[PDB]
Amino acid sequence: MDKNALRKQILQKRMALSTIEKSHLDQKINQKLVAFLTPKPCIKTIALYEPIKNEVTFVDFFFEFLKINQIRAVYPKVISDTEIIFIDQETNTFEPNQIDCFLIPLVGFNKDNYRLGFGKGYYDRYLMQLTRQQPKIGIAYSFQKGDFLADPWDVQLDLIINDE
Ligand SMILES: Nc1ncnc2c1ncn2[C@@H]1O[C@H](COP(=O)(O)OP(=O)(O)O)[C@@H](O)[C@H]1O
Ligand SMILES: [Mg+2]
Repeated sequence: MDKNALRKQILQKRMALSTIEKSHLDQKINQKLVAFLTPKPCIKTIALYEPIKNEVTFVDFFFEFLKINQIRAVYPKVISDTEIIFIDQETNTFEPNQIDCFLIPLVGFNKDNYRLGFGKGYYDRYLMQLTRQQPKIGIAYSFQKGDFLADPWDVQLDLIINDE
């Protein structure tokens, strides 16, 4: 129930995934991503992230999809203990509303699509700046569902794409 406690739980479970099991779960999920973006050609700049503690991985055929449809990928970079910004491969910084879609990493999400991160709350602060109704999409493994209650500052997220 408690955020901190829930983090620890899920965190331990995700670090148990088999190298083969995980690669399969990631395949199902990446396929959905491609399925999600196909009928949305107005998404030309998209925010991704660099998989860290056994987070869902973006695979090769996903990056090929973006490459072939000319969809630019931007990644997060921290500047302070509270601020995060996004940049493209050539280190060019993209403002919040220059991005059309956000694939957000997470440790947990509940039934109302709220998400749980590592605590600093970078995304809660950042996502609050969006003014173009950009989809806010959490990326996760089915078992990352958890029963915690959202705090007043938590940005809700439009959807949670997982292995199902
Ligand atoms: N928009 C905001 N303005 C000021 N502080 C914020 C804002 N959003 C989040 N925070 C702070 O960031 C921290 C995020 O905590 P929490 O939501 O539990 O983390 P996480 O999103 O990583 O699971 C909280 O201490 C909260 O007060
Ligand atoms: Mg939060």
